Amino acid sequence: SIRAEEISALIKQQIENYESQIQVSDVGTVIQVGDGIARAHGLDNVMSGELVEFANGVMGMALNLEENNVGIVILGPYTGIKEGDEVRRTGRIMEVPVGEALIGRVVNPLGQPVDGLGPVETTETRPIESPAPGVMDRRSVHEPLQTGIKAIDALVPIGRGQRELIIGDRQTGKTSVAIDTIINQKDQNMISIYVAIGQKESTVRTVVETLRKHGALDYTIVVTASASQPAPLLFLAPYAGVAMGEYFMYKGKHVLVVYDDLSKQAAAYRELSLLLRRPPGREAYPGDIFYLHSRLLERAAKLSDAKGGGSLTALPFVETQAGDISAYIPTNVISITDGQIFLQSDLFFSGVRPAINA
Amino acid sequence: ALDYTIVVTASASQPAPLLFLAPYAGVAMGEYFMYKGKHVLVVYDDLSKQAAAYRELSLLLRRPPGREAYPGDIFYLHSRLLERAAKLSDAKGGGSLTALPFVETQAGDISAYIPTNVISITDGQIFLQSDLFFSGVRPAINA
Amino acid sequence: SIRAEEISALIKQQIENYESQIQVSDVGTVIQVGDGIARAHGLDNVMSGELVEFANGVMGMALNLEENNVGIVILGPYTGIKEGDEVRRTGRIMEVPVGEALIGRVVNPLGQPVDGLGPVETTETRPIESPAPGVMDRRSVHE
Amino acid sequence: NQEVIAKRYASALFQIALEQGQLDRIEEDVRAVRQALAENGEFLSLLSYPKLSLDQKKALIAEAFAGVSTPVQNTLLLLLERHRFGLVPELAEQFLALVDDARGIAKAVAYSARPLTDEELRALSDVFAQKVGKQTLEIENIIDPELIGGVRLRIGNRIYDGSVSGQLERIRRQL
Amino acid sequence: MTRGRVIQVMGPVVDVKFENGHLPAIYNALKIQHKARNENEVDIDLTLEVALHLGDDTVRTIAMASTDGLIRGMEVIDTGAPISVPVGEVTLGRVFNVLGEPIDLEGDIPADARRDPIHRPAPKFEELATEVEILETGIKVVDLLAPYIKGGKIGLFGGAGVGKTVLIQELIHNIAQEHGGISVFAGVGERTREGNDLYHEMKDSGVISKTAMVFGQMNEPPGARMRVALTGLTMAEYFRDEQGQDVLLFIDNIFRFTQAGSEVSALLGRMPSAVGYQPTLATEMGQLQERITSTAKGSITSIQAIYVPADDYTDPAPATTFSHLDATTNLERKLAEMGIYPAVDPLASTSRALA
Amino acid sequence: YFRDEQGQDVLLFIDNIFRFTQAGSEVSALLGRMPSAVGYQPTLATEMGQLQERITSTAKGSITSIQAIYVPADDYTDPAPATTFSHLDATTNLERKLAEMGIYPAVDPLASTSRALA
Amino acid sequence: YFRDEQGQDVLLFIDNIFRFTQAGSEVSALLGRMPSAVGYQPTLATEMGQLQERITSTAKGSITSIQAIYVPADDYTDPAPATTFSHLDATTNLERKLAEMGIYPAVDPLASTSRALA
Amino acid sequence: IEREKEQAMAALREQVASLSVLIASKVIEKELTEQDQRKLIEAYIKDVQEV
Ligand SMILES: Nc1ncnc2c1ncn2[C@@H]1O[C@H](COP(=O)(O)OP(=O)(O)OP(=O)(O)O)[C@@H](O)[C@H]1O
Ligand SMILES: [Mg+2]
Repeated sequence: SIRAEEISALIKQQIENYESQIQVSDVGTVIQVGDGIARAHGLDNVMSGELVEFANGVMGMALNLEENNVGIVILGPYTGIKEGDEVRRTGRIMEVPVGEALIGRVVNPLGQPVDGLGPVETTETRPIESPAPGVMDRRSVHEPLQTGIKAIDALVPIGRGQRELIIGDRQTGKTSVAIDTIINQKDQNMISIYVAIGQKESTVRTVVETLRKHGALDYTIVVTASASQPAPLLFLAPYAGVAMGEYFMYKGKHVLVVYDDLSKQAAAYRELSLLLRRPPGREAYPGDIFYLHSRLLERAAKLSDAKGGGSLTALPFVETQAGDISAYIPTNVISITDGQIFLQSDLFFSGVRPAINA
Repeated sequence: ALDYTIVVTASASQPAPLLFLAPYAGVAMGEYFMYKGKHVLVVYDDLSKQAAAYRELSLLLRRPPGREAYPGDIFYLHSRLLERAAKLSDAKGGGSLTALPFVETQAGDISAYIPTNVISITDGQIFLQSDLFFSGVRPAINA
Repeated sequence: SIRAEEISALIKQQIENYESQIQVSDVGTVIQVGDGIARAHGLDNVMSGELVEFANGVMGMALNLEENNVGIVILGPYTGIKEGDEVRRTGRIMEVPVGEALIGRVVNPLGQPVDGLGPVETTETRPIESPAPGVMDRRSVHE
Repeated sequence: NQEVIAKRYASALFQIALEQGQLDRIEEDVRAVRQALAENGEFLSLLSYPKLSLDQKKALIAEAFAGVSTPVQNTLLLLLERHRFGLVPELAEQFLALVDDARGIAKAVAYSARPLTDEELRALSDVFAQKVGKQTLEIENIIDPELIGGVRLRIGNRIYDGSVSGQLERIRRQL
Repeated sequence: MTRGRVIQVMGPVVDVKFENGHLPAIYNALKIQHKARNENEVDIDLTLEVALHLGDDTVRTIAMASTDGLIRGMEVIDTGAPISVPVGEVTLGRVFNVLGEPIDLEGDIPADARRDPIHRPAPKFEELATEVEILETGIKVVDLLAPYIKGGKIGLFGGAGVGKTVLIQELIHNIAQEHGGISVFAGVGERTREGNDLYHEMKDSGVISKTAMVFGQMNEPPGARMRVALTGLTMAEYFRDEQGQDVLLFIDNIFRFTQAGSEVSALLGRMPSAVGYQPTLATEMGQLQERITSTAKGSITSIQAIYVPADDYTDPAPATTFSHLDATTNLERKLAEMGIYPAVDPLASTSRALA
Repeated sequence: YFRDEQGQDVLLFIDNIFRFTQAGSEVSALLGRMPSAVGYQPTLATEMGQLQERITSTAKGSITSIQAIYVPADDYTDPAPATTFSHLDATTNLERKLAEMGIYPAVDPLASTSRALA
Repeated sequence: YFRDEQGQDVLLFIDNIFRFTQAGSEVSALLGRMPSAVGYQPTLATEMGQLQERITSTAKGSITSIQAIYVPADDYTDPAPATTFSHLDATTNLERKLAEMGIYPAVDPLASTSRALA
Repeated sequence: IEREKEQAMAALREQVASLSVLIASKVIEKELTEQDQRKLIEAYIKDVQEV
């Protein structure tokens, strides 16, 4: 039988022996590491969506803020991250370095230079999760986005400010249409952004080389996230592209943004949500898989004259299986984009290139 | 034929681990004569039932299930069984173990999980169609 | 999120014996009985895939080694097994009796005679989980 | 799902306190642990900190919870090494609910318009001890200016309400 | 100290607990060498690959061999690295398992040899080749109708007596003859007697002295069959990085890589993706096949067999292999009965380089 | 407000009322609910019954609601379109087979029904 | 009792043994078992065999058993009809086209098979 | 019409009845309950004791 005052004061002196040794508010320690998803004890003052930085130097995304811990999605190689590693805050919510000096560079979805031409010195950053233009913030599209392809510019015309899907099977010329419409924007006042999502990095290398041969790297930006990169970087590649495009959009200039295979982004977010043990829907894509692409593609608009008048025309790609236009991810993107351009394999293997089914 | 055979029985009233351990007792009784240089035939009547018994044990032991609630190591189970059927070299004694596993299909489909697994393990297959069995062709081997 | 080992009988003797844990290490008491599957607290030195013996003489096989219990799979009639029975580690991995004497007899997967023609007089045993002959230990099929 | 686990832990400690013969010491230690952890909430956040080793956390519990008996300290260290130290106040509530049934005492919460005398509460306990089955009964009196001119009692999960039940029963029976 | 001990064994999955701050990183190798103290124990030589961090200083691993006989409390040493697999001239003419240990009966490789890690990030954007160049094979159907690419991935559709092994073997001979490179055959999860037949065919044709063979067969756990293409690939990477030459890398039945990853995912307890495949299907296929590239100094070109299960080219494992294929060569039995050797179907075989 | 307080005829045009149930399905996994058929909330019927049984005509005023309803992956047996057939007086089922023939409006003439056709 | 004491050749009629398995699948979800393939209990083969292996002919007597089987939606591939069929030795298929013709008993001669017809 | 009369009559009745409750409580407060509180309580125990 001991007095509760004695035990209470002894617990008090044990706490105020250790109140200065520990740090919990801006510093966290990892409980679990697995499959590119950390989970860290601590970080009492972290906020939802904030960039966190591990002791390795790899960045992380704080999705969930549970009562006991913080759920961290790792934005890079997770093999250097162990239990007991220190996590510290950065103070900013999920930003990529965006500026004028990013034109002509090949960067990752975190804005870091990948082509090895040195650092990319920028002065501003824009948030990844930025709201779209409103109803009254927009304007009807009235300016031609001219591709240089006769079947597109005749039959399926694209305006400066719309969302035009380029849909088709494997090896039907989607990337060729994208590079043909990025090369044509040279003498026009257009800044291009090519986002490579889950491609082979050899093909992205040849894409950057054929953009350099035609002088297109004076106005284009390449955001690449290849197949070997983890699904968190694949998840944030098109949002990095649109956050780089919004700078020139809200400064009054016009931007083309190409998403090479958004179906790779859908499969990567499907991977990340199944590793978060979220219950899936049809074709095992989660329920958030429409909001994934609709939060992306509704951020591409034609602004009114009260907001500068700049635009953001977006060309997403969806890779279908056996020409099924009535699958789940194609009918998700068709109900988001304005038009679609269907590239048929029956015409592509018969020599009709570009194989646009009219 | 009982002068040279061994019969290992695990019936449906027996508990599921005896069903699970009957083929491993089969190879453990065959490998004795295989490594003594003799030639052994081992016959597995309905390995699909052994797969269902291991599914039962893994679900009652709360192991995480895969396709058709079979566990992740059910292909490892049948492969760890059937790869013990070998033809040894002359330094190992030259003995053999030929295996004749059986998989029972339901209304003649082989796109199910356990038939695709055991077809992908073995060195060829023999189809016994019920369409040829009904029409008079016995043995009903689809050539 | 309750654990299997949180039983007021077990928690009592671990608060009794906190400063000196009673090292059982060869004997365990059953936690849960059901469907031919027994969880048992204890058996600290039990192996995976090991033949283990209950109190009534029924054998079992230990598949899941978990953090504070053993997932024992019961190799016989389990209706006589209650909570609190002692489980005795036999010290042997699952193996069958093996020899010339098995020829012409009906055997269960444990190796016991089922004909009723008498005992099976074998000398040596071999484990049922044995590695396959390696790819340099084989020869092309020609017989 | 914490009450069913704390019931098992408290029942194990309860059987130890019965077979040892030191039930008053274990009860005083459990009350001291509950009051010390209610007065200080940062101790759970200190022992949930993962960089502290398990030997160091056992040193903190063996240093802080000194003077209490041996099975209470063994229970606290066992809850530490099983990572179930968050339910120690629930363990204290379940253990005191066990030892109140062991002594034969029951807790009740009384509401009356006026604070009753010391003899009337003993009379109510002597009436209701035969209805509940306990030998001794406890009355907790609250001022509660809502109810008028009567007493209502909630003992266990049963309410003996007769204060304002007349007016509510009347307006339910007329209309 | 970096020695912890086993807490859980459940099939091929083993949980090992270390001290705090001394856990191994993900994908490291963990060795269990145990000599039986009593008659109640089993001698154990077992190797675990770290898969997860479960918390409470524990580590969930996957096994490379059988876990039968493991005792809770048996000590586990930390190698400090992933699976170190020997590379160089000592691997040519030799047959290896997934651990980089010689299956062959001549001898073992000494401990002073260079050993490379299995898990390596793909070569950077700085290091890739800018151009697309053609891997000249000397086979007229290949060099005319379906041209191969240095750094490319090529699908073989065939097997069961059409001439896949003869085409494999002539490719090794022609590349090692003219281009000066070597080949690496990675037999991922296939029949052991067919691996024996392929070994003796490469042995008596003289082709084996210029190749390095890696076999992880069906009897091994799924955690072993998931890492066979990577441990042949890390042998090919030495010859394109330190030697700087054009290297072949054969993966017999790349579909076994996908379903072995699916089985490891089901054992690890993940929620399955569509068709029962792991959620990490596309990124495991990418982390295999983005290391098969043409860099500035060398290249790995890869001829791969694909099963196409249920004859469905829209099945997710063919649909994720095909997004990396740069050519397709189709072996037809009607041309092998006709007398045409090689039996490559001239109209069905397509290539991306034929432009 | 209009049909109750003013007693006036009201037109409701709602484009993609499927997005109501889909936005419920996106939150239901994080609300601690167990999944249901096709990944939809367990409350897929009563969340749309608290909304759609409320869009009614009364004795004060009427609401004629015209609702566009998305059909996911062109699957009319999906649980969110299948449970909203029971709420509607008249349905027009648009088909892609008729839209690809150049037939606009691509209304399936057979599967489109009404309570009025009598 | 009649088999093991009277030594008789006993009939034992089980109407719709599919219900014996689906009753087990109804109980096993509430007992706390993981669901097996097709929603059937995981212990379906053993619970079927512990019924079907007590129906044997010993040296003393015999128990033969004619068992009606309802196949749901004529799907012969779900696991509970498969494990009822794996214990069967013969089938007698009662056809409506022979009962309307006047043939009593209306056993379909071609579709009713037996293991003993050898 | 006949239903309408019967429902209005019950409703009004309920409003008067509501008023009557509110006051019943107010007036009982108004009386001096030193005598009553001891009397009531003593009766209540006795009353509880019997049921
Ligand atoms: N208009 C054209 N005329 C001639 N050749 C063309 C034309 N368009 C595309 N091609 C050729 O077709 C080949 C494949 O097209 P492309 O790679 O652009 O299709 P894809 O949809 O990007 O393929 P994947 O989906 O596999 O990335 C290219 O190598 C290109 O040379
Ligand atoms: Mg492309």
